[PDB]
Amino acid sequence: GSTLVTGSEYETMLTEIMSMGYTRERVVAALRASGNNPHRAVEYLLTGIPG
Repeated sequence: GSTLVTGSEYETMLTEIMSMGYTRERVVAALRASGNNPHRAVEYLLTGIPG
């Protein structure tokens, strides 16, 4: 069933997005802003957070 992401899955998501050329600090902030939705996190990194 649908469960919350695990810590290890979060870390792989974080490092995967970092491989696009973003610092760890920025990706962590984007993932927080997106609620661990990688699609929104990447959108925020590409074109900016809401506002």
